[PDB]
Amino acid sequence: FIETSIPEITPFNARTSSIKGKRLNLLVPSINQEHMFGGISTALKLFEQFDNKKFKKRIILTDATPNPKDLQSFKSFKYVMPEEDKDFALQIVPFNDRYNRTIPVAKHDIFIATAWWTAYAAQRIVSWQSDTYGIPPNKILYIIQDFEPGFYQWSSQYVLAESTYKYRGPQIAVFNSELLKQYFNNKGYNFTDEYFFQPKINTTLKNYINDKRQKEKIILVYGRPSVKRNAFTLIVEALKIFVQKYDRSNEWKIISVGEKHKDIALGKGIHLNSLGKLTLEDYADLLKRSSIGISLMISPHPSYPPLEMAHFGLRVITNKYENKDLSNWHSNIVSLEQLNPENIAETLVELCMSFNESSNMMFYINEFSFIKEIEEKL
Amino acid sequence: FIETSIPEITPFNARTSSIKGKRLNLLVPSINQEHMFGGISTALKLFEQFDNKKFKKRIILTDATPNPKDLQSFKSFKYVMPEEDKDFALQIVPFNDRYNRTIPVAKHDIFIATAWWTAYAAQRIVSWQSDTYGIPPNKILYIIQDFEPGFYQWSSQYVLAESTYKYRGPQIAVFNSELLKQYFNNKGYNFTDEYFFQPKINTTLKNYINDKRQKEKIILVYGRPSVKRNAFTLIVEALKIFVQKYDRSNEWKIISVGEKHKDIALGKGIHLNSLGKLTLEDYADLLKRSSIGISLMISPHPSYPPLEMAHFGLRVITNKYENKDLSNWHSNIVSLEQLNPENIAETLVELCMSFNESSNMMFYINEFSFIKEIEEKL
Repeated sequence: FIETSIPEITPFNARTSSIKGKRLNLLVPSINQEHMFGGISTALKLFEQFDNKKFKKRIILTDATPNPKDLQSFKSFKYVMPEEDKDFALQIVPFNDRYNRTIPVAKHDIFIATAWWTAYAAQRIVSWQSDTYGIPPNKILYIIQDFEPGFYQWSSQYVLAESTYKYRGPQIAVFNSELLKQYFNNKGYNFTDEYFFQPKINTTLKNYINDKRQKEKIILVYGRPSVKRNAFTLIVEALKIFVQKYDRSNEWKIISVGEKHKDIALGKGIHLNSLGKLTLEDYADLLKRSSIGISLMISPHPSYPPLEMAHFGLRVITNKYENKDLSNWHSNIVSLEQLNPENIAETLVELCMSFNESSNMMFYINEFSFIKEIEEKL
Repeated sequence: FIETSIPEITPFNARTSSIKGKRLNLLVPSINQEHMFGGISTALKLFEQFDNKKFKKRIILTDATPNPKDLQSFKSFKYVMPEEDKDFALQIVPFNDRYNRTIPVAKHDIFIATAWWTAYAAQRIVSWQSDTYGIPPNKILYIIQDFEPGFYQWSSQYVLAESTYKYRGPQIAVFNSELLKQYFNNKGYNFTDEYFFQPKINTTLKNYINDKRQKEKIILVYGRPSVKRNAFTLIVEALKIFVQKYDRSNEWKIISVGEKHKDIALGKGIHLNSLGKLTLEDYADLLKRSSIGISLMISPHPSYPPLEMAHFGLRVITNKYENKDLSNWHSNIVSLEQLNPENIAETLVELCMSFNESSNMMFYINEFSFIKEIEEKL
């Protein structure tokens, strides 16, 4: 088996429908609690802001089908097969097994894309829709949450994901973060309209932000082996240099949050201890007592953990990436221009020795106001 | 299992040596014939240009060890273990199996890096050398043949590859192609000095360029399933649309050169037939007979096959990538801004219907002029 075809772009065939009103269609890979992380969770929150009184609503599942357990967090929605065509106000349709099957697409069906392959499909549905109903192309809403070609080496998927940004028909970009919008602007992408939303502190975490802290000798690592953008292996190699080169490294505890993984030997009997996904209560507790953080994001997006860590009194090691430099956002953030295990280890020694106030990101504490503005354009 | 280390950056330990003169040390992944294409082949050709009368020469194999047959094109070099320290004028040392072992590194050993991990090792050796011998850092010569972070998704390997360009010690960059140089300059990378060499037609192909041409209805495809940058699966998907959409597709032969693969069914009983690696002679004969070419390169680098095809009278489909647009170089080249299977297929239809002489890249048919200037500088 050599790579022949591209699974992300399996045709997404439609048939016509009699359904009359405006209907917003959110294309998401999955709604499984299993996959209820970052992007999908944000898209759903955003989709929830659209006025139900003004738009019917359908969620189309592109990659995975839910459990009965999964559907419990969508009780108000009707679960409906694609062979069916029913005028429900709220519905969910599984469509990850698409071969020789179609989904009903109405004249005024409007599409909201998330993952690049969902936008890839939406842009082909819109053309089919235009030809079929004899109408000008409807606007697509594209919730852009990272430069998704960066999830791939230069390859077919890289250029197909980038192709979604070069689409010339009507398309509203909504960016996760201003920095990401600006990265897109600098590369010269054009959209009919552009919007962004900024990172906002978790509401549970904010309630702990003013608690008295009793700082301990803890280095807190954002550890996600499965998300390569988080540079897990680079952090681990940096920790090994730190442990060997710093003679006081035995005084320190090194802890991982994010993704549960096996504890890793770092030298001198010291381990990176994985806690994984904590409740927000427990995470807040760990942040209050932690003194140094490491959180890398190979992307123009700031990522959330460095922002959380900085507001809880941690000196936080993170990375510059092109237009992104978080060192200007908050006095607790240390940004590395040259990212190798040696510089990370050196910086960690200086920070450990520092253990022995200024914020320019007031937006982060105290959101989708532009949704009404978008409602009127769709 | 999870990765805990980064294999590309395994320590590359040195020990001192008494050897006296200047010595040029080519760091290459391997010299095996199976890998004697692309970058490594070009690095050896450049290395060959340096004066044997002025420099001792050593080749250091960082990834793979030669078979007896592989050393037959290196009869003038002595093959020596890293445990030995001999003052030969010409030698090859294997150093891919590194653990608990050292390579001898003399005071005036100068390093020539190729793959990014070889530059990453060189930059550490140089610092070690500077401290051990009490000398200012020696210049590294860096043969940069592509933007190598682009061989990875955003990841640890991505940033480590990029860190080789951000190194602040003395470093001369030698770029494969002016386009690649411009790409680097546009991203703001700094080096002590910058040189580049331009694409030159293979001399054996050149011998067939003046021959009579009997053009057939053949579409020629550069098929490299293993080289993601060549977007094989994209081409296959565009070919399947072409076959289905173009009612005259049954008139055309579609042939693949580059890497051997199974013949792929495209529809209508038409196959993409794989010829794989051909002698230069057979390739020339095919080029003289083919009328349309497809060769993709997801990289600022031009790649060679588009240029080869365009000089043999083929109408060539290729891609733009940032500062690269090959349609300005030669009238036979069509460059696609929007790269999807549909646009490729549509272009192929236009070129087929075209079946029913202007070059701005003269350098190509008329290379290391800077070697002397570098020699004086090292």
